[PDB]
Amino acid sequence: LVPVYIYSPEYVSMCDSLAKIPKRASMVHSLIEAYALHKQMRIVKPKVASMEEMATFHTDAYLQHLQKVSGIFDYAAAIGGATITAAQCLIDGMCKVAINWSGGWHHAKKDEASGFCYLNDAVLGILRLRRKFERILYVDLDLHHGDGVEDAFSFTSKVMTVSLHKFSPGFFPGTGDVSDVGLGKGRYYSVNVPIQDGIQDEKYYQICESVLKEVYQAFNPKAVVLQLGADTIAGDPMCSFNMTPVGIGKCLKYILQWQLATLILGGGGYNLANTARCWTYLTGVILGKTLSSEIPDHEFFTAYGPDYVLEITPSCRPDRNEPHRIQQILNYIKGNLKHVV
Ligand SMILES: N[C@H](Cc1cccc(Cl)c1)C(=O)N1CCN(C(=O)c2cc(F)ccc2F)CC1
Ligand SMILES: [K+]
Ligand SMILES: [K+]
Ligand SMILES: [Zn+2]
Repeated sequence: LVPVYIYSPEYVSMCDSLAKIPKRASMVHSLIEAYALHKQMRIVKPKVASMEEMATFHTDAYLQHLQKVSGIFDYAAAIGGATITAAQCLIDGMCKVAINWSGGWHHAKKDEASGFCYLNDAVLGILRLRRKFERILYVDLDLHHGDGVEDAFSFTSKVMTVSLHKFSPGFFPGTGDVSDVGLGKGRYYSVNVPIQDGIQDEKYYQICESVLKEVYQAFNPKAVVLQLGADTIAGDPMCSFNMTPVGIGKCLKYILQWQLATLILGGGGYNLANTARCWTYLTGVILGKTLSSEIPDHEFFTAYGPDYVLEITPSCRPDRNEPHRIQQILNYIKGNLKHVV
């Protein structure tokens, strides 16, 4: 079917006022619009999340605390609502792929905010999907460990979380080692792929394809939630991984072959123009459309200078991922997946 694109000018204007990502939502939407990708998609207005929908995960006391600390409660309800709307379109069979580039706030816990995440829209989207889909696979390709999502579903074998992230001393949130596998009946239903700085497209895709192939066979998912934070992209202030959207695009294309109901989320990404270049290219991957290298003129054309191209170039830095450590990591995951049925 035609992909669902979660959008309204009110939703974009609200997300533009977010702290460390000013005007990022407008930049992403206007680049997608400049490439005429919105014409190939079903524009769906996001509904604002009600107190009850947010309370499917968050405590009433924390939600009430969020109201008192606010305009953060309104941003939270709007983003959580946009993710719930994408899950609803998927539930209703309106589409096979539903996109909310302004979501993916993966660090937020039941009764505590963290890492700039005040509400876990991903958890809220997974819960709505569980209304029709028996098993959900959450895949997190953001530079950071999706700890809030993993923690939310740590006890259950009904939702499997897979996170590929930088895992190094003093690197936030500090969690997600290969030995972190969930608890109780959910033991071995949490997968963590610790990665070092300087990773490039080919090695990242080989790691990701290798884990997902094993995960898909052991878990047999009925729906997917995919978090695609652009903070892994070369040139990001995070200054860790050395990826391009071509590498992430391959992970995305591999997952799309499953032909399962897929909920697409954004995430981190502080180089604003590179984030928009990434998510625009990725929207082209979903639509199976190849984009012209030249950025078309639009409201934010000047932000793409001095090359004005969609392609991203890796930086001059070493790949700190030793081939023997990667195989030790993959072998340990294969050992864990022997307990997944
Ligand atoms: N993917 C995450 C969270 C996210 C998800 C969706 C959209 C956005 Cl815009 C951001 C991320 O990009 N972070 C959180 C952690 N970071 C921090 O500086 C940091 C923040 C803290 F509260 C404490 C210590 C820290 F070190 C770096 C930025
Ligand atoms: K991740
Ligand atoms: K789990
Ligand atoms: Zn991140």
